[PDB]
Amino acid sequence: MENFQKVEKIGEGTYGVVYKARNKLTGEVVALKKIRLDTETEGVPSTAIREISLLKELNHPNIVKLLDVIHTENKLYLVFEFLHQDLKKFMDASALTGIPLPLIKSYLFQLLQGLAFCHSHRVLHRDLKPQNLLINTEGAIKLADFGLARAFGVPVRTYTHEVVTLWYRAPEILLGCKYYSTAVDIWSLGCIFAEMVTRRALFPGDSEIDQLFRIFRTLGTPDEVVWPGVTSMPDYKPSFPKWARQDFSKVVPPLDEDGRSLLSQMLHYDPNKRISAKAALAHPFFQDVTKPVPHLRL
Amino acid sequence: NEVPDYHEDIHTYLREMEVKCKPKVGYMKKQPDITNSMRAILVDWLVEVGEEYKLQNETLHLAVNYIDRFLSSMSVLRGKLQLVGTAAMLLASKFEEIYPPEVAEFVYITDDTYTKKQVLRMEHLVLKVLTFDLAAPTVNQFLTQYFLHQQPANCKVESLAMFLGELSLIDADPYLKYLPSVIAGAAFHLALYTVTGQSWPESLIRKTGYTLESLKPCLMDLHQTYLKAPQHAQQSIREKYKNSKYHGVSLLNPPETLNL
Ligand SMILES: Nc1ncnc2c1ncn2[C@@H]1O[C@H](COP(=O)(O)OP(=O)(O)OP(=O)(O)O)[C@@H](O)[C@H]1O
Repeated sequence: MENFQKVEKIGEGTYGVVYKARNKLTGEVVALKKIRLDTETEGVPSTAIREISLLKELNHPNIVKLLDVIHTENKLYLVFEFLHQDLKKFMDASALTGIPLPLIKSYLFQLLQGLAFCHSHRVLHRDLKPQNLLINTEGAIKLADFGLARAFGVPVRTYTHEVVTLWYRAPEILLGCKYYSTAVDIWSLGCIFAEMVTRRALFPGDSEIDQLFRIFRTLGTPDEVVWPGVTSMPDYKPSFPKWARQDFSKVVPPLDEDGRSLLSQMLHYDPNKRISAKAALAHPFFQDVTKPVPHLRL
Repeated sequence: NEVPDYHEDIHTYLREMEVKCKPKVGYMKKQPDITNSMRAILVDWLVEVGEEYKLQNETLHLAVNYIDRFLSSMSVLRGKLQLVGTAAMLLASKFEEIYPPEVAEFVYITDDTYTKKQVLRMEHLVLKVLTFDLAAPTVNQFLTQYFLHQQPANCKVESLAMFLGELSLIDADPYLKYLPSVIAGAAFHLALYTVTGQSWPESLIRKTGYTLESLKPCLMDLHQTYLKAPQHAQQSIREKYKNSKYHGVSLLNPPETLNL
């Protein structure tokens, strides 16, 4: 740890704090996540165990790099490549002017690439929300925060203490599914795509029932023809209002006929039918993608 | 999970990692105090432990892999062999379980032969020696990949394949020399043959590149293990697989010929 110059706190965590730092010997700029260590009643936290071991297999331009782990006494530091900001602040920053459509398509494209990469290496992100996506002045966007990540070479079970923030939570999880699937990650992405496009959260629920209700009001209440099995799910209620699916033309006004198609496929109810990152990359929506640079107000 | 798009990719990646997670086939010869038998007693005990704590089968397999890897490069004295086993189980629970048992449980299950701090430090040591490379491919994982090729699914076949694969964990004795994809290929064909009388599907042949011929060597071994099972010095697995949860497959009689 002596070769690191702490520059400035850039964040907090349930098990850590993030500082920006500089390597004094190489000058490399980095993000250090510190972990205190229950060297008596816990040891290395489970989040840290999974984040480290999984992230270290995931080297991709669109995934934040874990550069080092300085494990010791009663302190654990994760050392990461460093990026300027997250999509949450960028998005806020862009309220008013809005994020240029070509930049949105670029961001979607890159996130799908990082995701497809994760998926084919059996890692589920499970916490895809604007603040967990980092960006740079060059136009790159990378997946970050693998604190809720899980390898799925063997089915991942749903647990109420490990789950995305509500707004980005898939319908199956809300309806009490037993296992997670790649689809949950594609759902979060569909929601983020719509948010960038409209400047407003897609389904900003107040609670789980409110969340499900907002999804229903927009996509329509799922029936057995749509999602064979819904009516039998653990938190499904026959009392659910029966709403109708609205025009995506009305849901996401600025998106063209192609962008609307991709979106409806990312928001598909049937998790076995929801598009995959791998497949979405094929979508005609990207047949002209480019790599614009953002105007970060750093 | 369930979106066919990545099944191949994941299988291919697992076939690669499996080769790299591999521990030293012959590390036990080069080990001073401990022996294959000491190991067998340890893994068997871990099975109990799993049972006692309701942990997944995957937590068991991982833990075993961490053990055989840690042992291919650190001399351990027989009386510390259990400290290593316990830290491996704790680590595998942290990785795999929804929420692991507390270190307290782990120190408890040792009849207190070890302290909490010894458990934690050994945890740090294992992590260092394994270099945080905990997401290892297992027999269970390959079984899962294979079950997807069942025409049609049979939960009794599955239980059996899970049984045989789990039995392989007990004997470094012959097991350490086969890839997880292989012991899995054999467990699947043996279980399937025993239960439905059918053989290693052509779809699995194309998928894995293994031919029954390829699995023969491991097949013969798994089979002899299956036959000799009721006589084995370790019984935790047989007792566990004779429960309704596992369609009591451990009581299911093994063929006396693979008719290979
Ligand atoms: N590689 C990085 N480069 C720059 N800033 C980063 C980097 N990684 C993380 N940060 C910052 O650390 C911030 C806050 O800490 P933390 O990572 O704990 O993320 P969080 O989403 O706030 O999650 P939680 O508090 O639930 O752990 C992030 O919002 C992010 O801006």
